Amino acid sequence: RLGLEATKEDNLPDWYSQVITKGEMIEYYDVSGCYILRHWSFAIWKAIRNWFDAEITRLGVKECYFPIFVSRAALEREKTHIADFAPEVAWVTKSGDSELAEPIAVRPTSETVMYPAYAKWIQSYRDLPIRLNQWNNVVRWEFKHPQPFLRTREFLWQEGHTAFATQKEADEEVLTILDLYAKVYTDLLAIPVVKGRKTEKEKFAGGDYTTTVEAYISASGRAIQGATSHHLGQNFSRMFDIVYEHPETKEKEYVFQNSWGITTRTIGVMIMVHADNQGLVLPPRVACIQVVIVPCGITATTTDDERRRLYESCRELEQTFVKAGIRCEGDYRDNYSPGWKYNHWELKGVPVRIELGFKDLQNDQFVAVRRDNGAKQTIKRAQATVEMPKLLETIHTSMYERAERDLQSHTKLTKQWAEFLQFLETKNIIMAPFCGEISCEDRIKAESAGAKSLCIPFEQPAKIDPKVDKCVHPACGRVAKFYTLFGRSY
Amino acid sequence: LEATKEDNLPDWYSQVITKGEMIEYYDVSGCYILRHWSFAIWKAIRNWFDAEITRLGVKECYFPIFVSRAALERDFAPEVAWVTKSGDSELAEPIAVRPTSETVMYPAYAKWIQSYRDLPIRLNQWNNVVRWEKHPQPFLRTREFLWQEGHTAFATQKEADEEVLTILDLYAKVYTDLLAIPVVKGRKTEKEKFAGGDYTTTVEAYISASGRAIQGATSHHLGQNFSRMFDIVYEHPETKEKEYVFQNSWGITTRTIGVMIMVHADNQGLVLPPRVACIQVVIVPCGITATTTDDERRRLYESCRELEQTFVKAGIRCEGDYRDNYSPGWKYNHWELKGVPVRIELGFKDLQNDQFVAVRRDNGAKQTIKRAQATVEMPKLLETIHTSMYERAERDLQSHTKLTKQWAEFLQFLETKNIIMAPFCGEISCEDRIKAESAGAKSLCIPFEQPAKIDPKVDKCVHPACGRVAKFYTLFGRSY
Ligand SMILES: O=C(C[C@H]1NCCC[C@@H]1O)Cn1cnc2cc(Br)c(Cl)cc2c1=O
Ligand SMILES: O=C(C[C@H]1NCCC[C@@H]1O)Cn1cnc2cc(Br)c(Cl)cc2c1=O
Ligand SMILES: [Cl-]
Ligand SMILES: [Cl-]
Ligand SMILES: [Cl-]
Ligand SMILES: [Zn+2]
Ligand SMILES: [Zn+2]
Repeated sequence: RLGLEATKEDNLPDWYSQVITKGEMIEYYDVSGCYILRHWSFAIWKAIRNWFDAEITRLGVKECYFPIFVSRAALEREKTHIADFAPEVAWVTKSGDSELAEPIAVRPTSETVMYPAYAKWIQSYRDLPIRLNQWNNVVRWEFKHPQPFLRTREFLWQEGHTAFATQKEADEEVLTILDLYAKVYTDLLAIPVVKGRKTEKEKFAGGDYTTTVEAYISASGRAIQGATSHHLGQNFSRMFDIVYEHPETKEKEYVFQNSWGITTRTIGVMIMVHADNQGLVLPPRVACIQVVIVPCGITATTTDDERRRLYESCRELEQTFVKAGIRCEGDYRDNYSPGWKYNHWELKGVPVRIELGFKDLQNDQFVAVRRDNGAKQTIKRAQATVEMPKLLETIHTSMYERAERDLQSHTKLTKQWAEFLQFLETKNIIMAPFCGEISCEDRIKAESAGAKSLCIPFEQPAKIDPKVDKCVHPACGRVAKFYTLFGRSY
Repeated sequence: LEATKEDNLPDWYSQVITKGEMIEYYDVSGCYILRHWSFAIWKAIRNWFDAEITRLGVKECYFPIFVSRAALERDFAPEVAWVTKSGDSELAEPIAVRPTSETVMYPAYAKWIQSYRDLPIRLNQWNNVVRWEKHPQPFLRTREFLWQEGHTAFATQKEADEEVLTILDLYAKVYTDLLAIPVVKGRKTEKEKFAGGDYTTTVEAYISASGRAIQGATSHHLGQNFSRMFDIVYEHPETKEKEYVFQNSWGITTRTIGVMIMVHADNQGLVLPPRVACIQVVIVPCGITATTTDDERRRLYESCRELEQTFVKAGIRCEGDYRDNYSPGWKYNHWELKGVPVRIELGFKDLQNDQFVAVRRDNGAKQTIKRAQATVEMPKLLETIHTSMYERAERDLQSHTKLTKQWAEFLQFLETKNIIMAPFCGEISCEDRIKAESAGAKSLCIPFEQPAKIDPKVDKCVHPACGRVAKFYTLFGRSY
């Protein structure tokens, strides 16, 4: 029965709403900007969270929890960014019917609370480094048009905050966290990305520099930051008097800080990239169910003893899949036809469906069907334990390389501004030589109406030969500092 | 440690949670920073329970932190935090920070249950709620706190009842098997039960320093009350009479940690139950004789590293302390304060005789183990520690639960700092009079394991103003 009524290419938003609802991944909510994560998508987040947490604790980071409320003073004292952020802050100002003396803010991030804590907690050189992480929820009252995973007012993330004695420690951590974020996207979500440094405009305002992983959703034609990992350097230490006495040098020494974060926006990217016109398509490594066994060949008058015999062999296959470490469940609901179940689990996006009927068990075998391809492969029951991991391996690769192919089909390089704007009009992203200065990024953005910097990619396409190369914008005559990636932004 | 449990309980509690690196104070009242050392106790409880209820068929989801006014108001009302402005721009309708999630998840349950085919719904959340509720205290009276709230809907009341009991069994197992704290399973009286429910089961535990009892977790049977409120119904297949589902909800909060502090922490700081301690064993290398020798520094640190490595690989959570800028005794006191179940003192004579001394945080008892037997004695040891803690608490609690049918000794026992099983009518009127004329004592639970069977030919409720035949024996005490 249930099915997608729209298509990715013609009506992307209604397609997206149909895939997150009929994929049982989201329920809408009477508070705007906020969405119910039903269990089918929360398991995606749970896999991402668990994987990344295991990584950063193996690294020596530790898990903590600061309160959801922040003082007006914690917030505004020594402002990180008066910026244009203060409007986006959710303010509690009444208990029941009693208004409170000073109002308290729901956290948008925890710098202004965790940095005073670090100032207390570091009274000597011996107390360093501090590597603390929280898995928490934040609220940003963002005046834009909201969407389930991509622009939400409350969302889950993890924020890691770190303080070291040396800048070398801090630099290397920034890159180790970025490698793990990159792994979240490629190895778990089968999504390709570009590692880079934000330009001076797009960097976190308070940081020394800001690294990032950036991805592209081509169906929409827009690019999106997938995760970031900042090097604050000494800015916040000097702000918050996070100091120790140098063991040799008698003089006060400020610590070197990093912060890094990744949000549930990841899941939205996963949809936009991998979900097709029949519904969701889950990367095998985050799917709550990797393999679903639908017992087939049950007619309106299949008998309870026949039904039970088949159900029982299905549970035995499901069990030897669990014991092989792969996440398999069987669907034994009696008020649903085999075909109804095929369509159900297709909408839900399970990498593999197993059709096992009476004719299959009589030949001691089964059929496996890929959610991405529709490709069917008959496996002898014996080879199950060895064939099914290969398959799930294969499925990931196909999902990934397909996605990367699309990304490379939507990355065009030019040194000429006209070819830049042609490429941008044709719905893709452009590596071009950029002076790096903020004014020129502004002129570029205005004059593509718009196109923002994405990152200065780590893998540069070529080294700028200064005898020739000038920044792609004709109004600045600055020689090109590097290749930068520009595109229309989310 | 500067104060003591026996004489000044509150400032002892404050010194135990501060010098234990568990809590950092915060400029919003009611709210406290869970540092990593206490957050790990929560994480152990969280993971143990989540695995259990996941094995049971419950599934994890996450609903928003915000409820807007309409969702909510469909009697606690003073205690609700209201967002009403973004920045300096006032918002049209104000939204409440969730204090519990019934008013949000139950409309969703009505929308998602379009047929009988859709049952049961078994969903759990690990989330933060705020109830702007006195004189606050870090794990016992917090305005923002962590918990898990699970909400479930079935077709029959039998499923729902049996689940209530299974979850209560799991909470008691949290308290006894993980936190080594004894508890009593029971039913709240109609006065103390969850207002919207049919009934409320509970586990209660005893803190002897205070002489007071505290509710450790709950598991409610909402019956058909909330289904009827929010129209969670299905078509009866036979005659299509709208049928209301039977609902339960259950919860457990970070109050556990506070209970575990107050039950088990002594005058030297925390002492963590082995099954929740982030570090079960900490290795302190001894005898570094301050530049008496330097090459040996790495040699000793290295033998400590292979012992820690074989403890990890044996499944024992062991970390070693190889920091050079701290006195050995400083490390002893540090890990005593933080409550690490076992300290290993390992020196040069120890490494030369192929052994180590492990000393229990609860006992102070010292026991020298040959490295050969290490992987085998150390699990036993930690098993041994848990039992001694639990039985210790058990001893204490049962030396302080008194049975009576007479109000005079009820009120004497209540002066002597313990909790009383007495015959009770069950009425709300009479419970109110009991608390008022005991100043004060509330019902705790009607225990499942009853002390003797009520003979209605004689037994009357212990309060002299109600002459009702006693409905049952219940447990009363002074409580948080
Ligand atoms: O949130 C950040 C910076 C970093 N915080 C720690 C986790 C990783 C993260 O990149 C950027 N940022 C973004 N949005 C914000 C919104 C508001 Br409102 C405020 Cl006050 C502040 C901020 C703000 O600082
Ligand atoms: O929160 C509860 C009832 C149950 N909710 C689901 C998880 C288990 C839990 O016992 C009781 N309770 C307690 N304190 C409250 C405080 C406020 Br404020 C509000 Cl609005 C409501 C409540 C409220 O309903
Ligand atoms: Cl977001
Ligand atoms: Cl930013
Ligand atoms: Cl509490
Ligand atoms: Zn330029
Ligand atoms: Zn009575």
